[PDB]
Order: sequence, then structure tokens, then C-alpha cells
Amino acid sequence: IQQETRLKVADNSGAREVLTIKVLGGSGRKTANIGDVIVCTVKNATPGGVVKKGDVVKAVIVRTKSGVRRNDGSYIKFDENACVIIRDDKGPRGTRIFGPVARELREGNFMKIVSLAPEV
Amino acid sequence: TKGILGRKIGMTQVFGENGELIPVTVVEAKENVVLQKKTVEVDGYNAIQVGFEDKKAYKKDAKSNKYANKPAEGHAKKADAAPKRFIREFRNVDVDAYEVGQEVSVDTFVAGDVIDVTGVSKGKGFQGAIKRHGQSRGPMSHGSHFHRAPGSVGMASDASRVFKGQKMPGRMGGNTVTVQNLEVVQVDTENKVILVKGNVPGPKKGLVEIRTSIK
Amino acid sequence: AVPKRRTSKTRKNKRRTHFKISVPGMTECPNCGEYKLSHRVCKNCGSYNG
Amino acid sequence: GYRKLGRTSDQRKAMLRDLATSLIISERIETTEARAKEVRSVVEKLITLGKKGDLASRRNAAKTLRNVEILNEDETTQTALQKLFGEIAERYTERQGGYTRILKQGPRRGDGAESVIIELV
Amino acid sequence: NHKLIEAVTKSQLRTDLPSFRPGDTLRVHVRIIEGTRERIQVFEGVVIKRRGGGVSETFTVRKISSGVGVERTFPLHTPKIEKIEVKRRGKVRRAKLYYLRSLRGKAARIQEI
RNA sequence: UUGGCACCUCGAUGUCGGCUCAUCGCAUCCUGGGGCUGUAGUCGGUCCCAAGGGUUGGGCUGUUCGCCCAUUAAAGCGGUACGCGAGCUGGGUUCAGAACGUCGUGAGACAGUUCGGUCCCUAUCCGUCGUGGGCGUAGGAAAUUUGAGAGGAGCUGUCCUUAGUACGAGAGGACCGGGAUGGACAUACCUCUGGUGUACCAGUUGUCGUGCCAACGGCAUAGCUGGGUAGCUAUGUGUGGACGGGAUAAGUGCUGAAAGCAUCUAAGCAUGAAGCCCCCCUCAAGAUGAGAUUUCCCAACUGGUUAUAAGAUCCCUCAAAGAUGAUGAGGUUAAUAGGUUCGAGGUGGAAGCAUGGUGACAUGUGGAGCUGACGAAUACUAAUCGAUCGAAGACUUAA
Repeated sequence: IQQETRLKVADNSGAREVLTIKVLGGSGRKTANIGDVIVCTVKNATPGGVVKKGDVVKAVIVRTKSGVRRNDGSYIKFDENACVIIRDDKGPRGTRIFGPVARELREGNFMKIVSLAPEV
Repeated sequence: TKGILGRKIGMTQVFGENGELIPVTVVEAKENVVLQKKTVEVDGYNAIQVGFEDKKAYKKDAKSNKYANKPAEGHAKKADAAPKRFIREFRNVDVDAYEVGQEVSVDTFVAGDVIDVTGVSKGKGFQGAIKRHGQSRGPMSHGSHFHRAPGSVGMASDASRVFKGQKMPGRMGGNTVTVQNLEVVQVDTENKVILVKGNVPGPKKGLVEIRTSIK
Repeated sequence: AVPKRRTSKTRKNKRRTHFKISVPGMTECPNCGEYKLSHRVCKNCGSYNG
Repeated sequence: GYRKLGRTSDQRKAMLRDLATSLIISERIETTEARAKEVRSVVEKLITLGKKGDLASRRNAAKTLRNVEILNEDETTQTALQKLFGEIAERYTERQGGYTRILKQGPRRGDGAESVIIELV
Repeated sequence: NHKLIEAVTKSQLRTDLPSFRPGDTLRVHVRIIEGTRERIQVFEGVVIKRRGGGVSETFTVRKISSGVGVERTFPLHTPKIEKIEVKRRGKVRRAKLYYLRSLRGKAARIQEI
């Protein structure tokens, strides 16, 4: 969200917490929102998962404590930020997803996430 | 169509047809009248004066501008209309309005006329460089004594003077500002009100003039 | 800062053009007869009658 | 509030409670024009409460009014509340608001600050 | 409250939806215009706040889905909230239930009226 | 740049690197237009014209430089006292302390290295940014304006389509067009999401008070904590850089000879850039070249004077305005502010009483009671009475 924000990876990909490095899209952009691809490095992990700590990967912002406006005066505000570690295609790297995800992620091509998400 | 004059009531929100919430500004435009019709007999530029709000008739006490003085009353009788406040002048209209004063009804604006608004912006009294020009304020902790002053105000001793258009503290707001490419949400007759997508300049109770966008 | 050069007594009197003070804005009392200060109570004799 | 009186919130509120009590004790006082423009709006609402009369209307009066006793009742000792609910209220029970009036006197010496005589109508 | 603002914007006000109180448990039947069709994805949970007045009256529902609490803000008079059904009337002793945004378990319970 | 000189300054012109604020050049990093390729296409190379706008965030290091991580259309090179300390810092270098290595017999010194170490000034003139007064603009005014000029803006990616088309064995993959949608940045506003909200509501602790209980008040950052109205605000909500005409640069030419030919040039005729001039937005008639248009006032006495007219103020109530003045809204024939009666929104169920508990308490009476700035009505209070300023229209010449 901010290039120092510690996100909770809600994806079963070995990584647990990640630190934001750069918010892709724009020369000098400084804020990402739900459905925005961020470059981040893994700070914590689970023993025996493909994403080992100390590596730079890509993720998408799935939850946020500030939320989205949804174009018709309807606000959604999750309780804690979270990201899914993702590949160079708009598709997840893991196999499970934990917790809610936002519907404005479907406008992008993250249909595999919402397919895997437990609810939207 | 006929750019009219109005009074800024407030802001509200409406719901579209796909239910999209829409911020809207409410303007009242009652008692528009055309007071005079320029031609090339007068400076060579077609135009029409319209007066928006009416004053009282002539009086002898007459010490608060609510009572039309004699010159304005003459001018407003020469079109056969009550003395108006807020006389303004519209170009970019064909002279098909009458030199007489017919009511300039809001009904000329028809449900999706891209219109732009002009008004005097809200007044901020004597703001500083940060507020007035959005400059970056210096640090505040590490032994710093520079917080909100302007930066340096020129080069040292080559020019030896301060150029014009320097950004220094002074009086803010108040200027005439114009917002372009706004939309007409609805036109409510029986109140002479118009609803505009967004937010026009100036405070509430402030004069605003509407026009059809030149772009 | 310090004045680089003393102020000529012409520039002093030019700057002091607007330093004049204005009249008090007074009227004649319709009861006292003497002068009062408009919208104030007559110091000399009695009421305000407003 | 409308206008800060060159004081702080507790200090200004004490100022206004004192002025209001003194006004309804003396029924006319000479003060400064801004203090009067504020004591005006305070004592207006106090006498509205007095005109109401109910007990809650008495305990609300009893928080924005001081505790002085009026010795000069000719051996009687009214509190300010007893004064305000008997005499002031029964007096002004007809008119619908506007219970005082301010009269400018002129510039006080030592400030040049205008002096006013705020009194009960 | 300006009579002209109201006179304009008082057809937008829905008329049949019930009146709850901030602390009641609601079920909102929202609509979903994405895809090529609508559904009615009920959002349950406690009423954290009602706010404002007029056409601009919003409320907030809060539900803890799976270890994660989601809050949704809805304007009252949106035509998308098809209906609102009140399960159980809670007792809150205040207007804004913001302390519930930091409670997590059996501490975020509300009584019944 | 490293220098060379020693011309100004030793009765004093403050160093480097950052910050705030910029500004200018072009020897152009990006975007724009072209030529030539050893240019099949996507991408290049190298030249030419072009300065409109743009040209990132971090790690390390006092550092500039520099190396690296990650994006970017691009992460340009330079001047401005190596721009800017009466705008900021004091981290390095060059004040006193102390120590290491080392040179010195020694006091002590560095090729060095390390820990610590007072950064004063109320702006007179010019300059700059905002704002009033005077007079002028051949009568005295109110209002609306034109525009000579001057300032502002000017950026850009990505996805879909044409079209897997052209081009290529393949792999790959288009010009020129349309469309949608972002980044950054400008500007307007407060309906929404939020922040603030010290004369709003509620809870709660210690202590002193109103004689006691109950209910309140004072003090303790506003005692603290939970909310929040108007206003002010961004991180919130809208809008912007549209579409185009004219003259052009490098280039592309047509016609065309001097020079039977050819030849873009000599005469002539076009085309041709994010650039110039308009178009967009803003100030603008002190534009002394002081412009215009409409309406108002225009007598009485002696070359002329006078006051009064239209109108404007003084004084007063104010706020959408404000440092003050000015700007607007009003001054009783009156809704300008206060009060009053209604609401709006905010809080969250007042006091008293009845009931249940033995008691802390709970319930009903009752979405109650309170409520600063928001909307409306109401002359209850105060804008009283008065006073000042303000014209009688020069001179020629032609009609």
C-alpha cells in the first residue's frame, strides 16, 4: 500500500508476511488499492513452501483497512490488509485462499483468485 | 442553451438508473429577465444582459442597496421589468431573445446539456505559502527552524532582485473560477432549480452563471 | 536589520501623510442641545430617546 | 462560542456566569460592549428558564448562576434563584423574548474601550 | 433542511423499508449487477452505525466472516437494497458501536430487547 | 574540471552535502517531425529540426560522485557567489579536550584516523506578493462591458479494435486510425468516506463546595474516556490539458530556367512538427492612446459663488467578506444580529415519581431530556434622532 506496509499473505504459498517494495503502475505512484499489483519481499514463511524468505516476488492486494467506494455509494472495509502472491500471469501461485476477497478484483483478470476465494 | 443566472443552494446526492450515486449541486434560477440586447451599434459585439434577483422599488430613505436607485430603475424600466440585482452579460448566444425583457426560464437546459459554470470562489483570507500555493513545508524535528515559511525567494547576487510571479503569502480565494464540462442532472420547474453533476465555485447564497460549454 | 541611510525629512513627512486622526462623528443632542456622539448616551443631560 | 472574550474557556465561562448573576442582582450594569453582547444572550436564556418554572428548569438555572444572597430585601435574604423565579419571571411573563437592552456610553478612559449600560427591559 | 434542496430531492426516498436501530442485527438483500444478471447476496450482521439525514442517510453493517470482519456502508435509499430484515434487537447504550471494531470473540456480543 | 596569473575584497564578500524555492541554456534523456542504414516486421544505430511539458522511491556513504534493489515514457548535461545559511541544518573541513599509528631528544606535527564541541539581527531603500487612499480620465453619478497588453495550462502510459491483418520459412508481429481506462500534476467543493471540532451530548475518578440526601458546580492537559453539528480540510468528491485554423523548422515536393539537359528556387506554387500566433482559463482603460454602452441629475444669485440634486459616505446591526481599511447583506416604510416559537442534525433514554432488588442497580412514565455555528417565522431588544461630501458643463475648427 505504501512501500513499507507489511501485508498478511492470505495465500497458502509458504509465505506468511511480506514487505512492500514498489507499487507498480506509474512513475512516482505511491498508493495501491484492492486489486493492484505490488512488488514485495518475503519477511516470514512456513517451513517447506516454494516461497522462501528473502526473495522478491509479486502480489495483489486483496483486502484493505480502507476499502473501496464501489461507484454507487457503497463502501466495503476489511479488517486487515492482505495480498496473494501471484505469477506473471494474473493467476495465483498457491492452491487455497483464506478469508474474504473483494469483488473489484474480478474487474481485473484475477478470476482464478475469486474462483479459489472462499467468498466475495 | 440560454446561459442563465442562479443562486447556489447547496449540495445533495441523487440516484441514477443503474443506481449510481451522483453528487449534485442545486441552483435556483428564478426571475431571470433580459434587460438589453447589444449589437454592433454598441461596441460591435452581440450580447444580452440578464438580471437575476429583483430589488425593491424606489424609496427616499434608500441606504442599503436593497432599494433600486434611480439610474438602475431607469435602465430596468427601459426593458419594462423590475429592478434586478446581479446584472450580467452573456455572449455566445444568438440574438434571438428580445430586446424587451422576457423571462429566461431554466427550461432551455434539457436533460444532459454539457454546461460550464462560473462564480467567485470561496474566500480564504491572507493565507501563507503552504496553503496558498501548496508548497512543501520544511522538517519539524531534527534541529530545524524552518517550518512553514516560503523557501528562498531568488538567486543570490547574479540577478540581485526578485522576479515577478514569485510565490509569496497574500490573500487567497475570491477569484473568478470556471468549471467546465459539467452535466445537467435534472431541471425542476415549479422551483426553477437545476441540478449539476459536481460542485460549482463560491459559497452558498453565491451568484453563479451557467453557460453551454464552448468545447 | 538596520537602516542603511537616514530618512530625509521629506520622506518622513510623506510617510506621515495618513497618520492624521479623524473627527469623532458627533451630532447635536435634541434634548441636551449640546453635542453628543451618535448612537451614544448624552453625557451632559439625561436620556438617549431611541 | 460566538466570540472568545480574550479569555480561556473555564475563565470565560466564569466571567459570564458572574456577569449574569450581577445583572439579575442589580438589574443594570456598566460593562464593555463585547461582554455585554454576550451577557445579553446568556441572561435571555436564563430568564426563559425562569419563565418555564418547572423543577428541571430550576436545576438547570442553578448551574449557570452563582450563589449570592440579596441582603437588601429589607431584612429578607433571597438567593439569586429565588429572585429570578419570582420577581424577574413574574415581571416579564408577557413579552416573547428580548428582555434587556444595551446603551453605549462612550470611550472608557484608560482603554478607549466603549462602555455600555446593559439593563433589564 | 433547506426547503428547496428537500423539494428537489424527495422523490429519491424509498418508502417501505423498516426502521431499525444501531445495534440491531440486520440482513440486507443487496443486488449484484455484474456479469449479465443480478443475484441477492445477503449481508448479515450487526448495525454499527446510522449516520446523517435526508437522502444522504447511510448505515454500516458489520459481520465476521472467517477470522476477518467486513463492514459495508450502504446509503439507506439506494434502490439496490431490495429489503432489510431485522433478526434480533440489540441493546447498546450508545449510537456509534465503534468499540466493536476492536473486540474479537465472545466479547462482541449484544443483548436482546 | 585540474590549473596559470595576482586585477577587486584582509576597519570581515561565511565552507561542503542535504532541505524549501526555483530559474535559465541546449551540446535533447522522454514524448513530437524527419533523412540514411549493413532499415523484411517488433527493436534498433546515426544524423537533422525542436526547450512545450515531463524527467521516481530507496540501501550504503557528511559526502558530490559512485555501486546496488525496484519501478519508469525518461530516470538529461550544464549556468545562476561550484544558485539560494538577514530562508533552514551543522553531518564533514580547518577553534580550545582526549586517544591511536607515525615523525620529533623535546615543546609538539600530520600523509592520517577517532569520541565531544554556542550558527546573532525588530527590514530603512530597491525588489516581490497582497491590499487601501488621493488626483486624473473637460459636468456630477450608478451599472454593464470591449480588449492593447500580461499571466496560467501545455505531460503521459496501458488495454480493446482494426488484425494475428501487412511483413516473415518460422518465430514474431505492425504504421495510420479509432475507443475505454489509469499515473503524476493543476484547480473547485464538502453530498459521501474520513480528520478536527476548548460555549454540543454522555460516561467516569480524586478532591473542595451548594447546610444533609438526591441533583449540580469548581480544579486536575479540555482531568480522562465515547461520540459529534456549522466551519475549515484530504487521503474524499467533480473537472482540466478538447476539437481545431494561420504562418513555419528539418524534410517532401510541383513547376522552372541561369546551364538545349537535368535541377525543390532564382520568379511562382503547395505540403510539413508536442514548437510560434489564435482557439481554453484568468487580470486588464493610470491602455495619460485614461475607450464604449445604457439610465439618472442638469438652478438661483452674480468673471463666477453657493449650497444642494442624482449619488456616496459618517455612525450603527452584521457575515457568504476580512490583519485594518475595502467587499458584500441591512438601518424600522425594518428579518441585519440577539431573544422567542418551530424544525434539521448530534447525543442517547434527563430530573422527579412509581415499581422490582435487602444493596450496587434495573424498568416504566418516554427515541425522553438537552442541544454552538444549519433552515423558517416572529418586531419582543438594538440598528434613534442627525450630519457631512457631492453639477451647473473651457478652447478652437469642420458638420
